[PDB]
Amino acid sequence: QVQLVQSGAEVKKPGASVKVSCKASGYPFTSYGISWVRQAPGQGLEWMGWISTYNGNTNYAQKFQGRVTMTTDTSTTTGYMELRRLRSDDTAVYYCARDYTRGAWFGESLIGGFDNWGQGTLVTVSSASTKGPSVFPLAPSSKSTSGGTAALGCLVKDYFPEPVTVSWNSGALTSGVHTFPAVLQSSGLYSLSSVVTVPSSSLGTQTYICNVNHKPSNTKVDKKVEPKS
Amino acid sequence: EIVLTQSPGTLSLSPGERATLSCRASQTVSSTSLAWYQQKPGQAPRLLIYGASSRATGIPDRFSGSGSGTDFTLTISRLEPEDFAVYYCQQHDTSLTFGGGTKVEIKRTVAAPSVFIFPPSDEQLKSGTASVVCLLNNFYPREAKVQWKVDNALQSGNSQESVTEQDSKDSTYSLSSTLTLSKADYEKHKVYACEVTHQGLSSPVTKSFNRGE
Ligand SMILES: COCCO[C@@H](C)CO[C@@H](C)CO[C@H](C)CO[C@H](C)CO[C@@H](C)CO[C@@H](C)CO[C@H](C)CO[C@H](C)COC[C@@H](C)N
Repeated sequence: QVQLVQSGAEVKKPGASVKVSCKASGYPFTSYGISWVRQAPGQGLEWMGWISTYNGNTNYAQKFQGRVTMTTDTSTTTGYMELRRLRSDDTAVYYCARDYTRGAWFGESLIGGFDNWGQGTLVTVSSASTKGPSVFPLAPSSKSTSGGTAALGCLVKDYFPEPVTVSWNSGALTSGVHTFPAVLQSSGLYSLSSVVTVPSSSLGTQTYICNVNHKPSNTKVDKKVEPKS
Repeated sequence: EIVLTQSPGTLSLSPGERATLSCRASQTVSSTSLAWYQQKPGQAPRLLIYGASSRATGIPDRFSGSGSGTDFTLTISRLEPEDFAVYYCQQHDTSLTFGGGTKVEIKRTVAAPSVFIFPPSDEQLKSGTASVVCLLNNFYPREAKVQWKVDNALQSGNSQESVTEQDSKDSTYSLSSTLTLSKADYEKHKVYACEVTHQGLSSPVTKSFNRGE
């Protein structure tokens, strides 16, 4: 019965704000509190605050006091979380959860935790604008031959924002493919590489091509990777 | 505040063994206010244990928590394939604080990496930028060492590396270090090599290529 559906992903500039919704249903909304937890990419969970769906009292973490403002709409059973003056390190996945650690009526300590969670809201704070990726081939040769196995890939360089999807031979070559997580360059743009190990005997006959898709920039690139000489 | 410290940051155990995850607190935490959470890769956290020792609804019997005061321990009697994830401990005795998290890794036999190197494409060279990629394919454990040497000169502060998640098939890792240089600086030197050091290698492997050949 209990479901928590959050708003879609957000991309904001530094200094702006973002409001994330948390639609609750299936339980008496004003009987449980709502807690908010964010998780930076690669880092752990970080508690943000707690709000009573009854009286509206809030208990924010000291790190976010002054920038966060949590509100609930009892008529729509929706919890909100607004974070103002966004900085680059605010880029994280923001979760909401039905709280059973503090009473929503009298603030008493409860024997429980965050039972039901939301799907999370990825908020990306960066001063970069939308840019299409430049796909460069990682051509194989004798240097990329460990026995009978050869390696070749594509370099999805300079793009914003996440994500990008890379497939090989229209998705027909999936075994032995490694699409590495994108690294955030100093220029604010992302960059990753997707490689695939193939038999060295098939470098001259077979045709290998990566299909890079970037929806924010509407960029679809089909770069053919050929062994160079 | 009450700081929760989880050790170790990564626990490498084979599927079937018993796992014990510690959660030490800076102060005495009430047993009724300590919770454990599980977060599978790419999913929201899930409440495992509440009140130090009581498990939540829909949690298998292999999960169990114990401890009081400052020392707490989450125990998995038999590690299942789906049980390999990150686990956080949480306290709400004073305010609310999560732990650092403990990633339960699949322990595998040592596997040496297959090292590959890719010269920068001429398409990228036409834009005034050269990117050299060193590929470390399928290796265990995750810890490795990649050094970029350009004409025997060690490169530092001009390369970014990325590691994949533990492969769902062979429980291995892959690394991709990208050395980025300008077209001018790239054409000033000849030999480009990345030296890979790993436990599965008796000696560090060096894959090189001379520019223009
Ligand atoms: C499925 O979603 C259900 C969401 O709740 C709906 C019923 C809508 O309720 C929302 C609008 C709640 O908004 C305010 C918080 C409600 O405040 C009104 C004034 C309180 O409601 C009165 C009619 C009765 O409320 C009881 C049912 C719940 O209140 C709990 C018990 C708080 O108890 C007070 C603090 C003390 O109670 C005295 C006790 C000794 N009998």
